[PDB]
Amino acid sequence: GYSDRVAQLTVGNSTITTQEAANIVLSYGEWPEYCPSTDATAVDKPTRPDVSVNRFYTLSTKSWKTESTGWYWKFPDVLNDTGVFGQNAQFHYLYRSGFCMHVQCNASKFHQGALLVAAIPEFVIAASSPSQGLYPDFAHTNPGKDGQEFRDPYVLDAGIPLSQALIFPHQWINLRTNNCATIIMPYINALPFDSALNHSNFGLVVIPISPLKYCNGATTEVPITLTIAPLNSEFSGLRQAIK
Amino acid sequence: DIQMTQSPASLSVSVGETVTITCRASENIYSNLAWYQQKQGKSPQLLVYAATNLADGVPSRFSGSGSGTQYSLKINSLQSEDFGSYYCQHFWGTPWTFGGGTKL
Amino acid sequence: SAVSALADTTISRVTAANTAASTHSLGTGRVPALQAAETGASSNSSDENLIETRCVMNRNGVNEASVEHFYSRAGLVGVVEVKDSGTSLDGYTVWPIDVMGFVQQRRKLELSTYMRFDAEFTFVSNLNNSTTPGMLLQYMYVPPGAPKPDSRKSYQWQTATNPSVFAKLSDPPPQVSVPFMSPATAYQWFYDGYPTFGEHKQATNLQYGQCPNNMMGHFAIRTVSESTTGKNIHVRVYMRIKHVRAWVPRPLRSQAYMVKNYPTYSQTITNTATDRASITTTDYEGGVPASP
Amino acid sequence: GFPTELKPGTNQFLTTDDGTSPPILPGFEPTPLIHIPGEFTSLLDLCQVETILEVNNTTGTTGVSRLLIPVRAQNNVDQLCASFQVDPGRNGPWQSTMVGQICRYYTQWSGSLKVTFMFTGSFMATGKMLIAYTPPGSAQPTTREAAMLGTHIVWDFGLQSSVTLVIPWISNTHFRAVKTGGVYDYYATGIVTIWYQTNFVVPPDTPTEANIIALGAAQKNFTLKLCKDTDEIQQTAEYQ
Amino acid sequence: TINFTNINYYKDSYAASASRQDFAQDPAKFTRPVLDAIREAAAPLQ
Amino acid sequence: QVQLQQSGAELVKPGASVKLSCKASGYTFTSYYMYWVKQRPGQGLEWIGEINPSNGGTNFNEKFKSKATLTVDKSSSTAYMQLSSLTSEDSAVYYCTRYGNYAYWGQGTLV
Ligand SMILES: CCCCCCCCCCCCCCCCCC(=O)O
Repeated sequence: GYSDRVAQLTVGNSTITTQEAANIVLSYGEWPEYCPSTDATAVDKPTRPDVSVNRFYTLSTKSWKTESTGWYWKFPDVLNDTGVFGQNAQFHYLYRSGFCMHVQCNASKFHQGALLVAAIPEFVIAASSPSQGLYPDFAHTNPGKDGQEFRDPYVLDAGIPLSQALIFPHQWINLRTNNCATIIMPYINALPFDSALNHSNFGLVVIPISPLKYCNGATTEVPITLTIAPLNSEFSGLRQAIK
Repeated sequence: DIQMTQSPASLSVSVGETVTITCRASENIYSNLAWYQQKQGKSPQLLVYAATNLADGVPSRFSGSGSGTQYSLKINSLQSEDFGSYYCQHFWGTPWTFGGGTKL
Repeated sequence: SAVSALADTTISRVTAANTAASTHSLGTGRVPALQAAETGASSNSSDENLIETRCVMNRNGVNEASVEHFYSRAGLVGVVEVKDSGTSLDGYTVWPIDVMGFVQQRRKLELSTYMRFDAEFTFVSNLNNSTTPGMLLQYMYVPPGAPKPDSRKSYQWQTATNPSVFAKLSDPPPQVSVPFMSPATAYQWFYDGYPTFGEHKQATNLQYGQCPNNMMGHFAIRTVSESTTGKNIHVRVYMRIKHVRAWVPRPLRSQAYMVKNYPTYSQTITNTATDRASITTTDYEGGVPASP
Repeated sequence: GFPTELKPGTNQFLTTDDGTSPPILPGFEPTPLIHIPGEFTSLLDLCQVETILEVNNTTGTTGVSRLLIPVRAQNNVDQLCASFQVDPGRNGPWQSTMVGQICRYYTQWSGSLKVTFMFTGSFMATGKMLIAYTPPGSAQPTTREAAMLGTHIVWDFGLQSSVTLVIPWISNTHFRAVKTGGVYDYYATGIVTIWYQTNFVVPPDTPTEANIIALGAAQKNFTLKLCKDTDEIQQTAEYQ
Repeated sequence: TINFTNINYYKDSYAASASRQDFAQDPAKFTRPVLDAIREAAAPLQ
Repeated sequence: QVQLQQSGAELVKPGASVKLSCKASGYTFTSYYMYWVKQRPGQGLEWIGEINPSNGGTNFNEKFKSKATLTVDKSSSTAYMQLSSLTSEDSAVYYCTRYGNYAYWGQGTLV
């Protein structure tokens, strides 16, 4: 009835080890699955490049600071230019996949701070208006491999309260308790397949709720690393590669 | 704009007496009152925050009480250094109206 | 026969969870109160393990908290003004069907990310002075792609294929049933993406979040007239969502909405909780303590 | 001509009337229903999801700092860390919760609540907190000795960083009005006060102040009644 | 007594009234969305 | 502790503007409003306005809207107040106050 603190996530040729895990989250209780013929609409045979796309891609490292507001990624976008996934996502019009998102932030037993790591389906980013300034630019809606610093983490840059972001599949990285956060997310969409370039199925938020405090002499550079692995990646609609 | 009305505009008591200042308000400010003791020359020193929370370092002789519209600051066992001007200050909404002042 | 079906049509009460009687627990290794919120799992602690509970046969009904009962309530989704006076002598209005123009329906809907529902649209139409003279109106659903009317007389009003409701203002509100009309398997109040490919480098990124799967067309309303009536008609559209499936619950919006089809808040971020004086201040006087 | 007689209520448009209505599209077959993860059928299932309490809803504090309950090494003993009322429909910390926002769509509520406090200090930070739920009748306890007379938990900081304070359903009525204040303080649930049972003890070279993050939710016996319009967001003009 | 309700008078199923007889509740996909089941009495992280 | 270090004394000719500084320290600057209080010698305290060090939202009093401009340097953790259209009624001591759960004041600035 316990959750073991050690965990090894192995998919493809990648293996992630953690010795301070906090009970991997299975989003909405549903593992990622391939598209059943009952729910499929496209008639072309999907490609399933199992081990070449379903694997842990370490994509970005963000230095957690005391004044850090948080960062967010978009799951397909953060991989659309990386490895055989990005190539399959560019050459194919249709794509579906789940992901295993492993956020890594380790610090000493003398550092403190909690991060809210949440996977937000359909994370539409808002623009803060005091018109051109009414809609966010593409850099804020699709930040790519690098992610985007939160402007207003309180409202999730979406007008919705951060305190209720726990309604989404989430974990915490409380530095005293765990150094990683693992969210397994199935494919959520109103469509069986969708464009990996046009549509971002999930947002990947990492917001410091309790700020990083340490004392003089502690390692000041506490990084936050995002490692995500597609799961059950299907691609259909082969054509010329579009970026 | 919720304005303030400090009742005793001035007071002079001896060491040992108990003075009680009063600070009314136009509307319910919901305990959002802070009493300051500013002797001319020094900076305004916070005495009681939230109308009841005694600030750090303030002697237990001071006591803040009240709720809603009326609030009262009491100085039991009035020692020597308890002179100066005493301002209440509401921090509920937009205007942030300070008190008129009380010379003591 | 079917009398068994008609008998089992009243809403049967489903009750809340009973409380079991508990006793004191003095021991080790049994920690129902120690949790790990980092796991992303809410606490499984029960009142029977934090305190000594009594046995309560809970008979409180939990039916009204269903998604159906929450949503199957008609709310204002559209105010259409059929202007036929002054500068606007039109006698017709083509209204883009969007249920996100008013705060009450919009906030309730955005509790969900995807919703699949039928709808019962009701049209409450009257004059400025609340009066309802006998005035034949036409309420034509113009699905996306159908020719929209450009006058009170134009051929589109022949409604050979489009659904049109003809009703006088004096009649009870026209009410119809709308099915789940969408190329998708669910409506999508939040679409993190763009409808078209491209660079998306425009100064006004107006197309972000605009899923054409929700765009269900236009309600074209006119007075069946031959010239200017001289009267403006205010049609109010109420949607009663029914047969509702909701997916991916979301936070209820905390910031005041600004525009219809975009999440966008003012830089003056309002706190989701009203402020108080301090973290130790409560607004409850209570009774007089017997011995302070 | 079957003889009928129209009764009162004819021609009325009751907005909450579940009746039939003529389909606009005959023979319409909607898009096939496919499986989407995350279907919720009850708002009670959403009220049981622990969401952050905005316990630091104090004048001046802004942003994510309103979500943190500061906890630090004390120079005195038995001091009050934080207090908040546990009326889920009252203006205050519960407004930031899914339970407190779904309650405001309903007139009356019933059931046990639950606050899960997570300690976000260093591994080397130790402490013990007394978190007391004071039933109605009493104002916020002025001392810890008065608070421990009610439903309370002594929370030891350790490897399990979180603790649950089950606010039990202690009410005279089967339901409580979500509305509070005035005569509706007849339905005041009570106050939750966090006290220092022991101190917040840290070794050298360790931060002396930390944060408790409170997580408010509902229990399995939570219930909501009489759907109503919420007072959360207002509107003065149509949005486009 | 007699309940003459939930009758669809039209040939289209979506003309029927709301589906208010299939109340379901499954909070575990939101409350306990975790691979490892944690017993209440158990210390979660061990 | 929570120290607010305001700028030094100022002596400016009438019809000008001075930029008063307030270097906050001991807390997260973007987490609390910064307030400015004006006190003419002998007279009481007058509240100028607030500023949120996250979006620049400033709410002044009705008697200081066109007389005080508040900015913030989030990187420098410093707030600023540049009184425009200097006069004689604008020569006073100025403080920067953070409240949160405990009103922290600066030292003051003679202007
Ligand atoms: C005969 C008269 C019928 C009137 C026309 C009714 C057609 C209703 C359209 C379907 C309603 C639900 C879809 C709402 C989606 C729009 C949301 C949005 O993107 O803002």
